[PDB]
Amino acid sequence: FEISDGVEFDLNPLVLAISFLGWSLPGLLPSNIPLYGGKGLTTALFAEIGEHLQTFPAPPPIGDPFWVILFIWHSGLFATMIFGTIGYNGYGPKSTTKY
Amino acid sequence: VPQTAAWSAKTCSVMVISNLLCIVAGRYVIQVKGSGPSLPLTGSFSNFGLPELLATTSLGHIVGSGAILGLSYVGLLS
Amino acid sequence: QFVKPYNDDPFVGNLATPVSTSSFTRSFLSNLPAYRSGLSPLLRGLEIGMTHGYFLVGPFYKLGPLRNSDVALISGLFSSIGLIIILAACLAIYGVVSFNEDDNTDSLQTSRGWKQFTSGWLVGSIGGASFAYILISNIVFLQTSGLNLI
Amino acid sequence: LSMEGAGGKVATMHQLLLWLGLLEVVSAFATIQMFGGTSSRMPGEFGFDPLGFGKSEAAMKTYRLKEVKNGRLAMIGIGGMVHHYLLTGKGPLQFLGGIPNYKSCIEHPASGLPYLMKAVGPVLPKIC
Amino acid sequence: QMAVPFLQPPSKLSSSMQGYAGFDPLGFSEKFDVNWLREAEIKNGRVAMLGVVGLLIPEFITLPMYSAGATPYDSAFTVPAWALIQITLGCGAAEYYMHKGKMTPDNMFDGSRAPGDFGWGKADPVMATKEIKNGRLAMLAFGGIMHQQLITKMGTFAHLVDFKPLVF
Amino acid sequence: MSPSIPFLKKPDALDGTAAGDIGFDPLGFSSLADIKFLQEAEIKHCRIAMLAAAGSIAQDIFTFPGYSALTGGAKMTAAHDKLVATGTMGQILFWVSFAEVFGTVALFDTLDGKRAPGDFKFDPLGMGKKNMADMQLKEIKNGRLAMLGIAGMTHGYFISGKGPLELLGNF
Ligand code: CLA
Ligand code: KC2
Ligand SMILES: CC1=C(C#C/C(C)=C/C=C/C(C)=C/C=C/C=C(C)/C=C/C=C(\C)C#CC2=C(C)C[C@@H](O)CC2(C)C)C(C)(C)C[C@H](O)C1
Ligand SMILES: CC1=C(C#C/C(C)=C/C=C/C(C)=C/C=C/C=C(C)/C=C/C=C(\C)C#CC2=C(C)C[C@@H](O)CC2(C)C)C(C)(C)C[C@H](O)C1
Ligand SMILES: CC1=C(C#C/C(C)=C/C=C/C(C)=C/C=C/C=C(C)/C=C/C=C(C)/C=C/C2=C(C)CCCC2(C)C)C(C)(C)C[C@H](O)C1
Ligand SMILES: CC1=CCCC(C)(C)[C@H]1/C=C/C(C)=C/C=C/C(C)=C/C=C/C=C(C)/C=C/C=C(C)/C=C/C1=C(C)CCCC1(C)C
Ligand SMILES: CC1=CCCC(C)(C)[C@H]1/C=C/C(C)=C/C=C/C(C)=C/C=C/C=C(C)/C=C/C=C(C)/C=C/C1=C(C)CCCC1(C)C
Repeated sequence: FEISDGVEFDLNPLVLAISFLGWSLPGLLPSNIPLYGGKGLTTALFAEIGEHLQTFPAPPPIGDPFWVILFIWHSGLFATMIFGTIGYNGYGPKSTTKY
Repeated sequence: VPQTAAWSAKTCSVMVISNLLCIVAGRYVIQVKGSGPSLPLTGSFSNFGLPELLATTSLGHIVGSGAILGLSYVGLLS
Repeated sequence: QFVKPYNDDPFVGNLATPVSTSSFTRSFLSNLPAYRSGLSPLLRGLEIGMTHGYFLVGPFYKLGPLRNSDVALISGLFSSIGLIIILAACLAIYGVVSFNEDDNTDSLQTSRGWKQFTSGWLVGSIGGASFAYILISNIVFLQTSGLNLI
Repeated sequence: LSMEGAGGKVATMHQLLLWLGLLEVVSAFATIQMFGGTSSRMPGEFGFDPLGFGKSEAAMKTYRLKEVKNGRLAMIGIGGMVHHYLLTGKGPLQFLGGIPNYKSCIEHPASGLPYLMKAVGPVLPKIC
Repeated sequence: QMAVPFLQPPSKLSSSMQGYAGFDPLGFSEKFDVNWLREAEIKNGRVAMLGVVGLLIPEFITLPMYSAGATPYDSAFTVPAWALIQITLGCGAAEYYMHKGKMTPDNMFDGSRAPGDFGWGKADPVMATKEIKNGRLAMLAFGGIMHQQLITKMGTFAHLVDFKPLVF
Repeated sequence: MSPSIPFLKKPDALDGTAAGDIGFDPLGFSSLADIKFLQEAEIKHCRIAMLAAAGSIAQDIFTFPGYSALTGGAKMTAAHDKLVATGTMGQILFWVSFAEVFGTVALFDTLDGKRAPGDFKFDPLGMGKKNMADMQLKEIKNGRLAMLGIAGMTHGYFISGKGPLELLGNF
């Protein structure tokens, strides 16, 4: 895989796995606030996914915690993904540039 | 409203430990040292200057205040 | 590192970037009908028109003047056919004006090549519009955009 | 298909479509390869010959001609059968039996493509 | 023999080091100073051994000047925090005096000092393996005992005479 | 060219050396992803699905003491639910994750090419020393069959509410 004309890029999915875990394991930190229920961010997202799969065709109504939980979780996940790819490719084992 | 406990041995211990932790860390993390003497210490603490001491104690006070308030919030300190 | 001169030519009005010169980009562009190798200009036009006349029926079907009527789908197909004819006319006039009669062996940049391309595009577009019309008229999920499952 | 709804018990036609559609997507890849010239597969060759009737090339040719001829005949015949059934509500063997069929026409449910019989009565004669 | 046989051997580690089983699956020794890691391991093990003993013995004997909590672990919160901060300061004095002021990775092992060697006694390889194995076991056991006392809210020996489930 | 599909051409990525390689890849996921990564994923699925199918059948036959009291007669995914509250599934998840950390390291090695996919060196009884190729082919075959088997068991349970063997006993 070439990220550009002649520049190669590893595209390791283990980076994706590690970033996902790095954001999700902290997300387990529970909160008693109504949005999370009693649970953490990742667990609340799983619970909402199941709850709104039970009612499949109908979308989670505006004001449901699902949208806020989804947005926050994916914001953090994408941030961790960017940081993880930066670390693996610039600070990793085969980087050339001193970053 | 959160709980902020009154001064106690626990608060003093938290503050002292935060200051000591930040002093040691400042030994490891402060890149440039100023130009002057050093407080009278040998070994690892052989370039500890007064400005570095003051900076580490300032950060230690910030961290101690934060930890005290947060532990009172979660109820652990109080 | 990732952005470089185009074709190692620093003075051409282009830059080699991930969007412009990545492996995925090159594979996708080289496998699209406009660039795939071996296709005749007619087959390129066939595939492209098939793909385009399909999406055309929907906007007309679901937002046209007769969209709240019982003839919405037929009206939509008809309006797609009209637009396809107009665009085929555009293609034909562009071909006759731009390409002179010299023979470059059907390279899609020739009079004959562009004539074949426009003929194939017309046929494929009308066929794709008709296929979309059939599928919409026969499948409820497409007539309701999924609001049959509600 | 009327019984194969979301709140339905049977899935006959959907099962048939599922399996034949797997077969058909694989055959689509095969015919793409044949069309591009990358593959040496010949038209209609799926490698299905358990009894080895067409192993011999001359036998393969005679059998290919027989298959295409009978396929054309069946293509005509099945269309005839379907249209006879739409007109008279009769299967092939019945329609064969009754000749003045339009006298003994049997009832038949709607096709599922009702508009295609629009002109049968207004424009066309409706001898029934 | 290698602890994890489906993973590349750790090159930094060696048999000469006490308690070498080839167990660096995640490659900490490749990213950090191995002398630092060894010294930290020995110190953590020593503190954890003393901590297991200090979690078990208070259940039986309580000092006169102090009041015992439900568990020895809770006694930490019950006792004056002046005591805890003074323990911290005494440990700091001990660290400074032991390391002769050489408390930082860049200077800690200067003078060709074996990790964990404070000059208290001579170093024997078998005794060192004993020490490190006991320290690792005591680290894990301190984790277990501390969490048992934390959750159960009962002393360890009482909880071994009862064996209630740990639930939260 | 492909043995599995006589009329389709052999997949380019599949060399035919790998266990269970009969040139079955009509859609072309081999080109999309590294073949070693896909092989590791396939073997992981094989093993977890084998355990899941054997567990479904064995849970139908017998239930460990005390687990029946906690579960309250629930079966298959219902049992999962009942036990999530207890934290049993929590222990299973924690320890499987702990194993999967070293699995992640092993997959780093595999993608680097140092390790063969699915090779954890776990042969305590040495049953695979004699005929490794035959054992690997058996693993892949039984794993595919067990993936489809657990799929069938779970979906029959979703349909009827019965268990793998209970449905066979009565419909
Ligand atoms: C073990 C010690 C300890 C403990 C137990 C706690 C515990 C706590 N701290 Mg913390 N704290 C500590 C140490 C500790 N602290 C230390 C050492 C410091 C010094 C640095 C602080 C400084 C600190 C501050 C300054 C504050 C807390 C607060 C809190 C409490 C609420 C935080 C919360 O849930 O916000 C959750 C909040 C969010 C998830 C929302 C954050 C979004 C903000 C509003 C905007 C940020 C957006 C940013 C600009 C853009 C994003 C980045 C971009 C690059 C994408 C929480 C009980 C807060 C508090 O007391 O509130 C009542 C508080 O304000 N702490
Ligand atoms: C790490 C070990 C350690 C060392 C090396 C050490 C050295 C010295 C020195 C040497 C220069 C002096 C002069 C001194 C003096 C006092 N120590 Mg101290 N001390 C250590 C440990 C503890 C603990 C655990 C406690 C404690 C206490 C007191 C009290 C309080 C008396 C009171 O109750 O009024 C006084 C006056 C107790 C306390 O603060 O109780 C509220 C208490 O529990 N100390 N201590
Ligand atoms: C390939 C293969 C194998 C195979 C095989 C198989 C399974 C082969 C199957 C072959 C079949 C099923 C052939 C069927 C042909 C039917 C025709 C020509 C029908 C014509 C109907 C007409 C004209 C009509 C009509 C009519 C009309 C219009 C209206 C009606 O009212 C009246 C009427 C009926 C007259 C085997 C197993 C040997 C193994 C080998 O190794 C591989
Ligand atoms: C690693 C290793 C070792 C090992 C090991 C181990 C523990 C190996 C374990 C292997 C296992 C558990 C293999 C399980 C295979 C299960 C299959 C194929 C299930 C098929 C189900 C089907 C077809 C079905 C079905 C069904 C469906 C769909 C619907 C139902 O209504 C009906 C029905 C039930 C019929 C040991 C410890 C020996 C050491 C050694 O040194 C190496
Ligand atoms: C299942 C289903 C349905 C269905 C259906 C089906 C299966 C419908 C099938 C329809 C078919 C097979 C129609 C065939 C028509 C063939 C014709 C007109 C041939 C003319 C040949 C000629 C003129 C040959 C001439 C010949 C030539 C060329 C050359 C010289 C010789 C000569 C004899 C002259 C529906 C529609 C009811 C809908 C329902 O919801 C679902
Ligand atoms: C870029 C991106 C990001 C997020 C994901 C996402 C998937 C949305 C993706 C975008 C995807 C897009 C833009 C997909 C659009 C797909 C389109 C327009 C597909 C069109 C398909 C066309 C089809 C079948 C046409 C079928 C036509 C047929 C038989 C015609 C047959 C016929 C012909 C040609 C002539 C004679 C008559 C007859 C026989 C009927
Ligand atoms: C109460 C109090 C008072 C004053 C100080 C402070 C405020 C900090 C506070 C003190 C807090 C303390 C002492 C906290 C210490 C926590 C500890 C020691 C926690 C320990 C956790 C242990 C854990 C996870 C162990 C997990 C180990 C695992 C899986 C091992 C796995 C395995 C490995 C590695 C190899 C062999 C096979 C096996 C067994 C599968």
